[PDB]
Amino acid sequence: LHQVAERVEALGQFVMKTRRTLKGHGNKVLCMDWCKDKRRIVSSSQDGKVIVWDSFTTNKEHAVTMPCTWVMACAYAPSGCAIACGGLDNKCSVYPLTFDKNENMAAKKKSVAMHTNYLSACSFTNSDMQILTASGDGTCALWDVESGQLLQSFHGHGADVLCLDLAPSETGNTFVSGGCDKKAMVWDMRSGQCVQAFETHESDINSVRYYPSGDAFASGSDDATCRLYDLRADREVAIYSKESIIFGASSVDFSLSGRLLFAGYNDYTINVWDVLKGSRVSILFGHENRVSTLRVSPDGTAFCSGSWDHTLRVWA
Amino acid sequence: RCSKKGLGRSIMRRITEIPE
Amino acid sequence: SPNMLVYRKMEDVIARMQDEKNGIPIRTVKSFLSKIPSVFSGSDIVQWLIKNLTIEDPVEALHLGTLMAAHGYFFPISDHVLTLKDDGTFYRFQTPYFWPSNCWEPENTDYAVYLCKRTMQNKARLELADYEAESLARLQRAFARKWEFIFMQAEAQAKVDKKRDKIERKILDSQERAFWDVHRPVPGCVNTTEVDIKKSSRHRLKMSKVADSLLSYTEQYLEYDPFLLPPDPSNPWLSDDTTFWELEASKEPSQQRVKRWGFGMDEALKDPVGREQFLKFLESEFSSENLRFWLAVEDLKKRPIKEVPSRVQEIWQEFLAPGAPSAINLDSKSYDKTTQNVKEPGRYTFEDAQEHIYKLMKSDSYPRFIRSSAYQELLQA
Repeated sequence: LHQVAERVEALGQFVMKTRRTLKGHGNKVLCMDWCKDKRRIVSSSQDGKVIVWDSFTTNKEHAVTMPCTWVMACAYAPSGCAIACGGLDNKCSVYPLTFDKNENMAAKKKSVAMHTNYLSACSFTNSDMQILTASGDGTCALWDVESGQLLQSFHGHGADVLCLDLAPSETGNTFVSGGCDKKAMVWDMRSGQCVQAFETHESDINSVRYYPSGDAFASGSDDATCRLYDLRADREVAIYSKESIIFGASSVDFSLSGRLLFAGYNDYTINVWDVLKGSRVSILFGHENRVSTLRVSPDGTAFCSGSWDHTLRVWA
Repeated sequence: RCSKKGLGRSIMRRITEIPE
Repeated sequence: SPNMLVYRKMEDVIARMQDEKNGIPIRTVKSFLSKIPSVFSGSDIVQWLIKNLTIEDPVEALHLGTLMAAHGYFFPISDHVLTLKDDGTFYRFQTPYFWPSNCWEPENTDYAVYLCKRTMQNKARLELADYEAESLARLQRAFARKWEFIFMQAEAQAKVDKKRDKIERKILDSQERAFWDVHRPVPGCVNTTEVDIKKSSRHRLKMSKVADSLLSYTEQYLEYDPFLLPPDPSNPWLSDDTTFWELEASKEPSQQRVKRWGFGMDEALKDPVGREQFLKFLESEFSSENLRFWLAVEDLKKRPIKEVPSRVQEIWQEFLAPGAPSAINLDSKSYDKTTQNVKEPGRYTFEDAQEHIYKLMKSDSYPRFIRSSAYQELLQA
């Protein structure tokens, strides 16, 4: 890959630094997601308080309290109708996002999914009606919105799965899995059959994302050794590591070009890497504590961080 | 008291020696 | 266990750090006030990092050093709060019995023991800071029964260590001071102990082919990347504008938009604008059905299980029932699959038929559309 990649002209200087700050939480922050409106903010905490900001404005337009602790995964509706927050209470509630009832954002709690263990993440599939979820069960499924009516199951695993992301393509609504077993496996939701798996890492794996052309996906874990994997060749493509960084790798997400690579780490920095030439390009020291999880806005204009410093920033 | 004290002393001594 | 490997790597680090032939030399300073041995200055460790690790940014190497020193692998001799500061201050490594890798866990009675011992070694001053005096006050108020043998073993230890030579008492008390800094730190700096509850337990093609595909998929939007090289310099984040997204709102596309449509009809259908203009051409060409079907399939794949049957039979009777106006066109196995599944509304009901019509449209419609006069006239301006 890079033996041919050296041909493409290398890339120049970056000057990205802060452009906002959020000061509302009262604990660590441990999940965040963009809307499709390309400007709002969703992020849940570990102390029972979910937030909905406007980083463009820093002005709260919602608020909500979850009954439990360690709210470890949130998600935003495509249109902006509902958000799914849950984990460690085994049940993933969903609230109607809109300005519908000025009484509460939690009062319309309607149980939709519920496993028997802590719940890792969730992502909407395509339509405001069907959400994924993952727990320590080692088994995921699709759960309808109003019903709680399970729709299919995947039991190919034996550990705690932690990863889940849609495909970009609207061709075959598939999705991806890799967990404590040191492996990654991808479900085909049309059946529920584990058609393809992957394993090279050295420990548990803490998130993954698709190459945004719908053709591959890389990742990083607490090995600190990020890797990128193809679907068509079925092979590792290039190692992503550096002896300097040693700590754990706690998120990844691509840039709309599909050029860069992002990853929040455990040594408190962030680390943008070239996807082809394999060099680092910056380390943008902002967070007094560890990086929780990280995302790119879908428009393609910036990215935020999840971190252990009790606040968020909007890194441009 | 004396027995407990002597035991504690010799034990802390043996511990600090095992640590050395 | 995950973090174990992390501590192992940093153990590799410090092991290379106090190397026999290379390494930092642990010096003995001489002062007008005293003669202190077995220390060194933070500039030394900074230099050592930069040499043997090739950490280009002084700041980056300093941050690595910062968190290492906040995991108890070296400390500043005169401070509670672990922070490596590049200057002339005196440091020290830690003892293999007091790393943090050894699963250690102090508890409240033992904090009381260390409090009584420190407060009773010297009796010249309250040799302590206000937070630790505060902690001892609480320990007093809550440990009403159990104090005595605490005091006992404390002064016992004091004798057992002072009996050894004067520099020995100093270095041992320094080490077994700092190792309780790290495991019960000052109010401000973050603890470096905790962990998250989660860890609280076949056709293939050549890589060169994938290389071309990946490079090309980069290039075709490479000039669209709003991080690397954006032609629209309007950045609502950076340059306090709103116009970029607002133009993104309007149905009139950008010439960027129209050039971007020309790559693949899939991206077109992703675009609502593209859907509208493609549908307009299909209508004016009297060819607005297959797109109508495929949109029908997709809009069906969105509703819950309450309407799946209500639509599947209806959509059959409208398109896939022979004798209806909208005449979707199937082959043998396609119409066989359709007839068998149509009894049972399914989340993947019309897969093969959708594949058939979809390859049809992708093979025929999109080409002539991009070749079409409307496309050219709209892309010109």
